[PDB]
Amino acid sequence: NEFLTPRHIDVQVVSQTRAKITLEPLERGFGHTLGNALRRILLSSMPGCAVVEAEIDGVLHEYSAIEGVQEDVIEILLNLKGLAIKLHGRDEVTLTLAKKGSGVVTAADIQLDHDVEIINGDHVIANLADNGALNMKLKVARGRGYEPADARSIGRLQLDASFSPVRRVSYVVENARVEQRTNLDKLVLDLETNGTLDPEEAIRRAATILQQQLAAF
Amino acid sequence: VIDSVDASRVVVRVADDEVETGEAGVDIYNLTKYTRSNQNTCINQRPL
Repeated sequence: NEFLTPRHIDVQVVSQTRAKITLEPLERGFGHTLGNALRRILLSSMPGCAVVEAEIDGVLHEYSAIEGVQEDVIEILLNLKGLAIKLHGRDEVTLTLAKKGSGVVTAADIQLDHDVEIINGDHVIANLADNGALNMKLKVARGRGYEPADARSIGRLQLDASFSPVRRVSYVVENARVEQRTNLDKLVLDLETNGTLDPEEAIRRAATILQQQLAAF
Repeated sequence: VIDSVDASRVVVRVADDEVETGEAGVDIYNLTKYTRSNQNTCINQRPL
C-alpha cells in the first residue's frame, strides 16, 4: 500500500544525560513494533570506552593496600569503572595519573590528551594524605558489551570492563498530525546515557544494525 | 580527635580530659587486611 517514510531527527537535549528524541510521525501501528525494536538495540550493543587494565608501580596484587591512601586498591579499581571516557581517533590509548600531597584524586588529574576526553571531572577516585602518594597508568579500549577479565610483570591488574554508554531507555507513543492523514503516531525515546555518545548519533547507529540484519534476510 | 587515617591503620589523639596519667596519650589501631577465615572467606577492615 502506501507508507510515510520517517525522515527527521528531533532531539531535545536537556542535559548531558536523559536526551528526549522524537523521530517523526510513523504509520499507524509502527509505534510499538519500531519503538520496542530500537530499545532492544540500544540497551544491547552500543560502542563505548572503558578501562581494561590499570598498572600501579607500587602494588603487586589488587588485595594488598598501599600506604598514604585511604581507599583500598580494590576500591580504587572499582572507582575507575565509572569513568566516562570518549575516544576520537584511536582504538586503544594509555593514560597516566600521578599526584602527591594531601589532595583528593579526581578524574581531572589524569594527563590531558588530544584523542581522549573525560566527561565526568568530579568523580572521586581516591583520597590521599601527607603520608604517601600514588602513580598509575590506565589503558582503555573499544568494545561492544560486557567482557570480564577471564574471557579476555606481576603488576598488571585486569578489570572487568562494560562498554555500554546507555543506562535506561523508555519510549511512549503519542498521536501526530501532518494535515495529510487522520491516524498517525509519533515515537518519543527517553534515552539516557553517561554523556559519552551523541543521542542523535545513537539512532543512526541503531538503524544501521537493524538494516544490516534485514539485508541478509 | 583523629590524628591521621590510613587504609592499614588509624591513629587518634586522645583528648585532654580522658587521660589516666599525666601525659598526652596516643592510641593506635592497626586494621586487619585481607586474611583467611575458618570457612575460607575474606576478612578485612576499612576506615570510616
